[PDB]
Amino acid sequence: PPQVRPSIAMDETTQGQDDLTHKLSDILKANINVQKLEMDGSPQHIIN
Amino acid sequence: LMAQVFFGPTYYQRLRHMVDDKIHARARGPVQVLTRQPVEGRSRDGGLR
DNA sequence: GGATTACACCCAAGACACCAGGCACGAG
RNA sequence: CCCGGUGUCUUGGGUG
DNA sequence: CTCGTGCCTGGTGTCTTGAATCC
Repeated sequence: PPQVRPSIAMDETTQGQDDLTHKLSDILKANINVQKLEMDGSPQHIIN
Repeated sequence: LMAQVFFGPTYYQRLRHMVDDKIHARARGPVQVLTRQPVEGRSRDGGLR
């Protein structure tokens, strides 16, 4: 939940995200590309 | 005084450490967002470790 | 290959580059 | 018309 | 009136090779 990775405001309104929030975005993006890649254009090396 | 006292001028220097720059007390106060525990530091009304 | 170098407090000074797109300005 | 709070990560020098 | 050219902004993003001794 957000309790573990709270947002912080560097200067005024501006807010950056916790390292886990950015890293979960990367896992989530990478998860979507496996969806599309498994179905088509997967001649072993691409999947690898 | 029954004893005599060594007495005379000496050069003394005033150092930066003054008590009103160090004194600190906390009852209740601000907490960290992440741990919900008292913050660190005199300048933030913090609590002792 | 990893494992560590006692505990506590305060001060000051820094935080993301590169390329494609639109919009505004100047000239013919 | 009550309640009402603001920062995270490092570097350098000290104090004991 | 219409085309050439510079500035602001957002989505995107990675690599020319260059301290010591206990279990």
